[PDB]
Amino acid sequence: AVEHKQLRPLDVQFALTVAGDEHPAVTLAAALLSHDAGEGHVCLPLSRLENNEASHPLLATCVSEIGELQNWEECLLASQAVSRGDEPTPMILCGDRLYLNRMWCNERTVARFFNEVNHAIEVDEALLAQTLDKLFPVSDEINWQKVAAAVALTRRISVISGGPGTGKTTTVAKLLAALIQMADGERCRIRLAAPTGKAAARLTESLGKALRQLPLTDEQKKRIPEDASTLHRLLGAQPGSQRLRHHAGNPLHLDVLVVDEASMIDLPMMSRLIDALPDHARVIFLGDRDQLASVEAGAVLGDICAYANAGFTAERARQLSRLTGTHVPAGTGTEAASLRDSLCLLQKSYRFGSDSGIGQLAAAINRGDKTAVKTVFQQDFTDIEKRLLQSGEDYIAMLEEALAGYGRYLDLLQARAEPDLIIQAFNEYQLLCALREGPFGVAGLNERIEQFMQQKRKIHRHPHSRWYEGRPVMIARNDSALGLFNGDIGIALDRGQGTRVWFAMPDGNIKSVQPSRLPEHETTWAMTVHKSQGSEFDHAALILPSQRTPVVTRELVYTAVTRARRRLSLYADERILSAAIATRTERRSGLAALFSS
Amino acid sequence: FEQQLIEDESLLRYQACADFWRRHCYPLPREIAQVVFETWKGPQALLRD
Amino acid sequence: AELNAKTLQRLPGDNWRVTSYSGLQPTLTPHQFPRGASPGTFLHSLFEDLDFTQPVDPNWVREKLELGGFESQWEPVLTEWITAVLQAPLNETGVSLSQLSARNKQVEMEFYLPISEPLIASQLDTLIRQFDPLSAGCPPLEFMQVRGMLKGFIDLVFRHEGRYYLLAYKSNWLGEDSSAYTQQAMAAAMQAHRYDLQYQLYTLALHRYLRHRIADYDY
Amino acid sequence: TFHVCHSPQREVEVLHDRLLAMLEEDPTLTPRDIIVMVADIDSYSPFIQAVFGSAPADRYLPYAISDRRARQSHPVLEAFISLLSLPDSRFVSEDVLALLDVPVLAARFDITEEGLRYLRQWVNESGIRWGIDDDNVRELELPATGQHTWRFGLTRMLLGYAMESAQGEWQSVLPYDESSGLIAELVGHLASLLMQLNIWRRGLAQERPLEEWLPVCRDMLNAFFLPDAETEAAMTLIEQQWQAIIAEGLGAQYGDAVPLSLLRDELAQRLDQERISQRFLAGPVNICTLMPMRSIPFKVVCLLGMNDGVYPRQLAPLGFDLMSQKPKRGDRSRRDDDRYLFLEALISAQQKLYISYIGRSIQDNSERFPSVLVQELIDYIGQSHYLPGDEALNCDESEARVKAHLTCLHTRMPFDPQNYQPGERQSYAREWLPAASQAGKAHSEFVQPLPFTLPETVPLETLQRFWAHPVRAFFQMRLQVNFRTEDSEIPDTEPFILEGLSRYQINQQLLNALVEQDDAERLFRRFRAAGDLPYGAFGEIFWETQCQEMQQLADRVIACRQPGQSMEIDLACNGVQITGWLPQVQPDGLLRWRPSLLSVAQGMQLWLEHLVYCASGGNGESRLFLRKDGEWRFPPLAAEQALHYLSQLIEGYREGMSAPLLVLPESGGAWLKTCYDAQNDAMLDDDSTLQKARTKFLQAYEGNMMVRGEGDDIWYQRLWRQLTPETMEAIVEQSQRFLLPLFRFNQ
Amino acid sequence: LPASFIWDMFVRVLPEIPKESAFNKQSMSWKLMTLLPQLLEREDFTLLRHYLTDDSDKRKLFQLSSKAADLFDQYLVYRPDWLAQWETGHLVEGLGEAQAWQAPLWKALVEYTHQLGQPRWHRANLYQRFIETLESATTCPPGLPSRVFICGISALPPVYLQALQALGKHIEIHLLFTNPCRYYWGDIKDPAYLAKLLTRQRRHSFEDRELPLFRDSENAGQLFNSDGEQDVGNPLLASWGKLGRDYIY
Amino acid sequence: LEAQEMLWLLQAVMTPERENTLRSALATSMMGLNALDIETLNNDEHAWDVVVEEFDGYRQIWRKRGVMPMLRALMSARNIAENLLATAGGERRLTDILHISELLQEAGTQLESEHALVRWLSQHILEPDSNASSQQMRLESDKHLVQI
Repeated sequence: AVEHKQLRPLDVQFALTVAGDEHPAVTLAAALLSHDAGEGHVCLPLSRLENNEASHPLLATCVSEIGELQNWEECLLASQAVSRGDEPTPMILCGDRLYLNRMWCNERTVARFFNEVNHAIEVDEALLAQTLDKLFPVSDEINWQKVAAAVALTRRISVISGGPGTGKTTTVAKLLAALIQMADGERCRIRLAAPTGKAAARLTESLGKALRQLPLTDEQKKRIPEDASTLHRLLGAQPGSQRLRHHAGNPLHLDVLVVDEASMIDLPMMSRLIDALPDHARVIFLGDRDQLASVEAGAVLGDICAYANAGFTAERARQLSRLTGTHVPAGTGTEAASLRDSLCLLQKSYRFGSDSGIGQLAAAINRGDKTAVKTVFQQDFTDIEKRLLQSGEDYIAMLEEALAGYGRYLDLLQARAEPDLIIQAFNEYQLLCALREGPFGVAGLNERIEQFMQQKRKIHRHPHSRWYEGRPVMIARNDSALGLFNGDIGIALDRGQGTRVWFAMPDGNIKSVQPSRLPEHETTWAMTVHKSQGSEFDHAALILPSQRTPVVTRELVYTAVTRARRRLSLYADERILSAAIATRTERRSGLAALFSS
Repeated sequence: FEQQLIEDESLLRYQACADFWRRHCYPLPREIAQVVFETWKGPQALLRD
Repeated sequence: AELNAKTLQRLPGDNWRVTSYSGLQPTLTPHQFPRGASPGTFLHSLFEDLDFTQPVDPNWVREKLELGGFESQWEPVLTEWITAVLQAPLNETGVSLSQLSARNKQVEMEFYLPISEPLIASQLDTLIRQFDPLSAGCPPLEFMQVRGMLKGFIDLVFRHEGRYYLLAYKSNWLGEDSSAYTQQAMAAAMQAHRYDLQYQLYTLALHRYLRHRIADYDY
Repeated sequence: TFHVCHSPQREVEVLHDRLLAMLEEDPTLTPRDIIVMVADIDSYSPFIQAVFGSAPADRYLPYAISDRRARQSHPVLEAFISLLSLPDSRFVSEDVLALLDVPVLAARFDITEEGLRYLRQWVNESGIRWGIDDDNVRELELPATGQHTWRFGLTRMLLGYAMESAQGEWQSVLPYDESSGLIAELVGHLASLLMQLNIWRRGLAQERPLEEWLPVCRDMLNAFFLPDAETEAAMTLIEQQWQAIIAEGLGAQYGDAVPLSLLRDELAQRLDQERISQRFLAGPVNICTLMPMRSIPFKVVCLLGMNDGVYPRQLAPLGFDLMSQKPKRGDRSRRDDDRYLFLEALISAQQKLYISYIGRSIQDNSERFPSVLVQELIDYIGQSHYLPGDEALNCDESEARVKAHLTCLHTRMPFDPQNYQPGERQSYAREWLPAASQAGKAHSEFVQPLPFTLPETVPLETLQRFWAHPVRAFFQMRLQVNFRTEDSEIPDTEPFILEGLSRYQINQQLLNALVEQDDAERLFRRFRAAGDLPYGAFGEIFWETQCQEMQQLADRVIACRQPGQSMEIDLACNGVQITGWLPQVQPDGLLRWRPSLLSVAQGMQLWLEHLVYCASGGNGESRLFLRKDGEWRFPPLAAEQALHYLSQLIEGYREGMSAPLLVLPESGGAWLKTCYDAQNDAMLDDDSTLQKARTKFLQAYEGNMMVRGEGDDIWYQRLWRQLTPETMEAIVEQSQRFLLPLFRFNQ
Repeated sequence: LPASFIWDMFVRVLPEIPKESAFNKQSMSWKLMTLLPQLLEREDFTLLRHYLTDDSDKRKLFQLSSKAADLFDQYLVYRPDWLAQWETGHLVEGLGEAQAWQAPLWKALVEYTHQLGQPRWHRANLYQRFIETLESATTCPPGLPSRVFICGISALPPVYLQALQALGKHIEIHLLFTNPCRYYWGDIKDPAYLAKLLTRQRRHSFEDRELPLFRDSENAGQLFNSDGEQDVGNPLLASWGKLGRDYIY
Repeated sequence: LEAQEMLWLLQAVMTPERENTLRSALATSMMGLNALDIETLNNDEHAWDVVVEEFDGYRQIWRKRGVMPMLRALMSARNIAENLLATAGGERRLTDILHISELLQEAGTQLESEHALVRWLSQHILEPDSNASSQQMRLESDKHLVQI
C-alpha cells in the first residue's frame, strides 16, 4: 500500500536491532514483518516477500553459501533471528509464513482453543426441544435464532454471527433462559463480557429489559446475570503493568461466559481471555461477521466466521433437525467439522426486511459495487438518499440538509423544554465522518457546524466562554465514579441553576454534571466510524473525503450503513464509493492454514 | 576567571566511587570477588568507609 | 485584649495607566507571502531602514534577508515589488516617496499625549460618530476610564510644498489574493480593525505638535 | 522611619501595610508619586509580587515591578544548552527525560504527553540508567558491561514488542512484556531520538574552524526541534546569537580550530545577559532598583534591603587593572556609585522616607546589622535631633532614645496580636484578624460514630484487606480516601546490591521455582538477562547466597507438601454470607510459604484462612513457613470455636467501618506476646511485664535509624501526631481483645 | 543615551565613519586570542607563559583575551592618553607592575588591525579627532541641532566634557545639574586655581542677582586643606558624595 | 508530612477533574475535617460540586495571580490558619506551611510551567538534602521555650 511503502521508524529500528550484522534480506524481512504487524496483518507470506519486492534478486547476490541460499526458508533459518519454534527467537517461521514470537504464540493459542478444546456437551434433546418450543413462539418455518440457541447450548464454544437489528439480544435471552431451565439443580454463575464500557452498559440494560419479560422462578431469578464487565476488568488488567489477576494460575470461577461484540477483540486480548478460561466453562461469542476490524493488530472474528459460508456438517444437520424439529440444511464438504459446527449465520432481520433499502444495501456492500449502485438507484426504497459532495455549494447543501436533520433538536432546544426530550431528539440524527482533522474530519465538521450556528440565528455562542448552551460533548476516557463511559453523549444547557451537562443514563435517569467535573470533552456533531460502534441512530449521514485514504474501505461503509435504523444519507463521490467496496481490509493470518489441517 | 561553585560534592564523589568500582571490581574472577564481597557489599559501603 | 483590623474608607488610587491605541481595542508573489506579526514587523523594519531617495540595490535586499533569515528566492521579486511600491505616488496631487528628502521625513515619531478627564467611551464614541463617516456601522468598543498618558508611534510624518502629511503602514492582509482590495474592502478593513480612533489620535497629536512648535498655526 | 523586620516576605508585607496607611492618611497622595527601590531586586521581587497579588479587591493597589527580563522560552534554551553539551554528557536517563519534558522536542519526534508518561515507566522498569551506546561506555575508560544502557533498553523493548517474556532470552536480553501492541510505536520514536543523539555526539566531538560552525545550529534546530507558535522567537534568538558569535569571530579572521566548549560558554553567557528593566509606568506603583530614577522627585520613597553585605555592593577588582592602582576623578566604581545613589534617594524624598532592612534572622533569631550608610544616618539623626519628652537628659541617652523611637521592631509572624493593637502601628490584613484574635474552633478528633449497616454478602477478600491493615481499610474503603504518594525517581547507577522490593521479588520467584524443583540456573540467566542482577561475579555470589537461603527454606517447605487444589467457601455467619476461594488446599491442611520475616500480619492472615477453612469441613493444621526458621502453626478446631472466632472477626470488621479500629498488628502483637504466658494460658499483671511491654511497644511502633517503624506511616499520622498514653492503652485493649487467639493457638 | 548621542555626533560631524567599530569587545577578544600565542616567546610576557603553556585546551586563552579586551575597552572609554602613549611604544611612569604585558599587546593589536582590512578608527582617536575638528573649525558644520538638554548627572559620564565644551561653541547646551548643596563643596587643585574659582560667581536665572560660590569668601582658603580636600561640615555629604565631588570639580 | 499535604493540595488544584486526588487532599490534617464531614461530602453531590467549582476558581487564581495568592485565598476561605492556631501543637505546622509556601513561590517565580512546580516539589520531597534556606525555622519567638 501507500502507507506500507513509507516505513515507520519503529520498523526500521526493529530491523536494524534484530538483524544487525546479518544479511540485508533478514533486515528487509524484519522491516516488512514489523510494518505488517503495525498495519494489523498477523502473518507475512513468503510469496509476497519474494515476488513483490524489487530488492529480491539483490539479496540473492548478498548471500554466499554452498547451496547459495536460494530459498527464503534456508536464508531465514541460517540467521539466529528466525527459528522453527524451538529456540527463543523473535521471529518464527513454521508454515512458510513468517510472524513474530508473540503473534505466533497467540495464533497457536487461538488455534488450540478453536480446534481441540471445543468438545460436544451431550444433554437431553427432548427437554431442550421442549424448552425451545416453549420459549420461541415461531415454530412454523425456519428460524435461525432457534438453531443458534440450540447450537450454542449444545457445544461448549460457539460463535453467533449476526448483524444489527436481527434480534441478537433476544436470542441471548432465550439461550440463557433455556440454559437455566435445562440445568435446574446445577448452579450457573453466568458472566457477561464486553470490550468497552458503553457496550457493557447497553448489554446490561438490554438483558435487564429482556430477561425480566420471560417468566422465571424464585431460584431462577436469583441466578440472573447481574452485570456485564469490561474485558480488561474481568481479567484484571492494570494501567502500569500487564500482569493479570487470573492470568495462568487461577482461572475465573465461571460457568458460562457470554462475550458481546467480538469484532472489536484483537488477538492479544483474545489470547489473554483464552488463557484465563477453565476446562469446563462454555463461551458464547457475539458480533457481526462483516463488521469493522479490531483496534490493535489481529482479526479473530473474521477469520473464525470466514468458514460460515460453507455450512454445517452432514451429521450436525441431522442433529439440528432433531433438536429444533425443523428442516436444517447441510453444508457441502467437510474441512474442519468442529469450527463449522460451532459457527452460525443470522440472515432473518426482524427490525427491517426486504421492503427497506437498508438491509438490501447492507447485503449489497459485501457484493460488488454495481449491486450497491442498483440498490441506491431504483426508487430509493424511501430510506436511502444520495447527495454528491464535490465543491463548496455541495458543502452548503450538506449543511442545509444537516439543518433539517437537527431540526427537532434545535426546536426542542429553543423552546426551553426538559433535557430528556432534547437528548431523545439528539440521539435520532447523527453524522459519521472518517478522518479527524482537515476540511473532512471531526474537528473540521464540528467547527464548520459551530460557525454555521453562529451565522444563522439558531444557537448563541460566546467566543471566549467555551461552554455555551446547546453544545454536545462526549467523553474519551472511562469514569466509574461519575457513571459515564467512553462514547457517551451529553448536552450542555441551563436548567436555571447554571450551565450543566445532562447525560442520559441507561438506567432510565438523567444526570446533571458540572462541566468542570468532566475529565474529557470533545464536540460530537460528527462522530468517527470507529468510535460510533455499539450505538444506534435513527437517521445517519455518512460523509466521506474525496482524497483516497486507507480508512475508507468495505467494512467502514458496512458499519456506516448498519448504523442507521430507518434513514441513511450519503455525501461521497461515486468513484470513492466504488473503490471502497472492492478494497477489502484483508489481514493475513495463519488461522486459514491451521484450521485447514 | 569565571567558575561555578557547587555546595554538595557528594554526588560527584559517589559517581567517582562508582567509576572506581566499575573499573576495579568488575573484571575480577570469582575467587577475588568473593573476598571483595566479604569486605564490602557495594561501593556505598566503601564510600561510607 | 480586643483588636480590630482597619477598614479602608477611600480607594488607594484612581484608574491611572499608561496605555496606547491597542489597549483601548507565479510561485513567488506578495499574495503568497507568509502572513504573521513577525513578517509584518520585518516589512516595517525594511520600510524604516531603506532610504527613499537612494535606488534599491538587490544585494542590499539579499543582505537584509540574510540578516532576517527569510528565503533567498524571494529577493529578486522583493526588490522589484519594493521599487513598484516606491514608484506609485500616494497623494491627491500625485507626490511619490522619492521626492522626500532626509530633512523632510520623520520616521517613527513617538508621542505621549496627556489626558486629565476620565475617558468615557459613550461620550467619546458619539463625538466620533458625529463627524467620522466611517462610523456608520462598527458598534462601539468598551474600555475603562483612562486618566493619564496615551503612547503612540507614528510611522512617518513628511512635509511637501509647505504642507504636512502623515503616513502609516499596514501589512497583515491575509484574506485577499486577487485584485479585490478596492476602496470598499479597505474601508471594511478600517471598520473591522478599528483604525479610525488611531488615525484620529494621530491627527490630534500632530495638531498639538504643530500648534506647540509653529507659532500662528492653522489646521 | 526605620523598620526592622525578620523576613523579606515579612518586610514587603509590612511595607504594603505602611504604604496603605500612608495612602489612607494623606488624601492628596496619588499612587504614581510612590516609589520602592530595592537593593537586591532578584531576591525580593517574588515576595513583592506575592504580597501584592494576594490583596483583595477592596485592598488592591496597582503595582508594576521592574526586574531582570525572563527568558522567552525557558526550557527550550536550557535544552539547547544541554544539546550543546552532548559529547560531554553521560547520557543519564533523567537527563534525557528532562529533554523530553520540553514539548518542542516531544512534538518534533511525535511524542505526546501520554506517550511521555508511558515512556517514564518504560525507562524506569526496563533498566535504563546511563550510556547511549557501548562505545560510549568504552570511551569513558570503563569496562563494557553490555547491560543497563540505552541500546540495552532499546533492544529489550524491541524484543518485548516481538517476543513474550515467558519464552526466554535470545541474545542474553530478556524481553519487556509491557510494550507489545501499537503503543510500542512510541518506542520507535524514542529510538528515533537516541540515534539522533548518536549523530551529534560523534559530530560535535571534533574541533572545527569558525567557517564550519555555521550550519551546525540550524541543522540542530531542524533536527531536534519543531517550530511552534510560541518558540519561534527562541529559535530566532538562538540563530541570531550564533550567527553574531561566528560573525564576530570571522571579523578577526581566526584560522585555528575552535572547540565546542568555548562556543557553548559564549552562548550561555549571551543568553543570560538579560539586563534589569528600567521601564517606568506612571500608572501603577513602580517597584524598581536604585539607578533608574536617581533624581526623580517622588513624594514617598521606600528603600528595601539596606542590611550589611547586600548594600552597598562591593565589587572585587580584576587584580591587574591600572585604573584601580591609580584612581582619577572620572573613574567608575560601584561602591561610590551606590553611596551616591543612597544620597540621591535621601535628597529625592519629598514627603515620606521609609527605610526597611533585615535586622533579625528568621532561622536562629540572630542579630543582623544594617548598612554603614543607614548607621551613619541614624547616628546623624540621634546627634542632630531630640525628643520633647527628655529635653535635658544626656547626649548619648537622648540619641539612643531617638534611635529606638524611630526604629519600629515589627513582629516575626503576621498572625501576632501585637500588630493588631490600636495606636501607631496597625495592620490592614483582614485575613489574619480572626487568626490573631484566637477566637476560632480547634481541630476536632477524626474518629466519629458513623452509621454502617453490615451487608448480606461480604467477601473473604474484603476481610483479608481489612485484617491486613485496619486503619488503611477504614480510610480507603469506608470514606474512600487513599493517600497516594508519588513514585520514586530512577536511580543514577546500576544495582550493585539487592534491597527492598527487587530483592523480595527475586526471592519470591526463586521460592516459587524451588518449590517445583525447577532449574535455578535458568532463572539465574533469566534474571541476569533483565539486568536485575549485579554484573559479573557479584550477581553470581548474590544468586548463590539467595539460592542457599531459598533451598534451606524449600527443604522445610516440600518436606510436608502434598498436591492440593483451590476449593470454594460458602459460609453463613451471623446472617452474613461469605463467598470466597481458597488456593492449594491439601488434605494435610493449609500450606503457605512467603520469603518474609516473622510478623503478626501474616499470622493474622493465616489465622483468618484457618478459620475460613475449618468452618466448612477440613480437619487439619495450618502452617506458614517464613525466613530464619519462622513458623506459624494453628491446630485444627471444631466448627463451634471456628464459627465463634469468625463471628468475633465479623464483629470487628463491622466495628472497623463505623469507627477506626485501633488494632496495631506489630506493636499490639509485641505487647501481647510480652504480656502473654502460653504455659498457664493467663496474662501476667506484674509491673516488670508492664515495663517490658511498654519497651516492646515503643520498639515496634517507632523503630531505629535502620528499620522503618510502624509509627512512620501516612495512615497513622492522620489520626494522631504524637502517641498519647490514652490511645496507647486503647490500642493495647483492642489488641488484647482481637489478637489474643493468635498467640493462644500458636505452636 | 550619552554614548549614543556621542556616536551620533561622531556620525553627523565626521563623515566616512563605519557604523560598527573595529575595536569592539568581542572583536578585541577574538584578535587577542590570535595575538597572544604569537607573543609567548617574548620576554615581557613571561608572566603569561607560566599561566598559559602549562595546560590549555584554549580555555584560559579565551578568558585571558576576554579580560584583556574588557580592560582595553575600559581604557578606550576612560584613559585615551595611556593608549595614545602605548601606540607610540613608550611606557607611562608611575603605574603598576601589570604594564609590560599590556602595552606591547595593545601595540600589536593596533598593528594587527592596521595590517588587516578593518579600519583604524576606534573611540579614543575619534574623540580627539572630534575635538580637533570642532576646535579648528570656524564655520559650523550642518546637521547639528539648536539646543541640547542634559538632564541628570548620569546622563553624561565625566569623560566627554571636553567634547561637550567643543560642542558648546556652536550648540547651546543646557546641563540641568542636580546637586544636593547650593554652595561649593568639591575639592581644589592649587591656590592659583582657588582665586580663579573665587572670581567666578552664579547669577540667578529669574531674579538676575549674583551669588558667591562659598559661604565665606575670606575663609575659603581655611576650608581647603594643603593636600586639596575640603572639610565638608555635613558628614553625609562628605561620606556619600565623592562622585558628586569629582563631578563638580 | 506538611510538604506531602501541600503536594496533595497542589495536585488537587492542578487536576480537579479526578475526584480521587481531591478526596485524598481534602482529608489531610491541613484542612482539618472529621470522618462525618468526608462522608457527607462524598454523599452530597451539590457540596462536592461547590468544592470542585471553588477549586477551579483556585486553579484560575493559581494560573493568573501565582502560588502565594492562591495559597492565601485557600487559607482565608477555608480559615485553616485560625483552626491551626486554635489547635494545640499546630503553630509549628503552620510555620512549616508558610515556609513551604514561600519556597514554592520562590521556585514558581523562576519556572514558567505550572506542572513543573509540582514536579519540583515532588523532587524536593524525594530529595531530603539540607540547604541553608530549606531548613526548619523557629516556630515562635514571643513565647518562651526550653531551647535544646
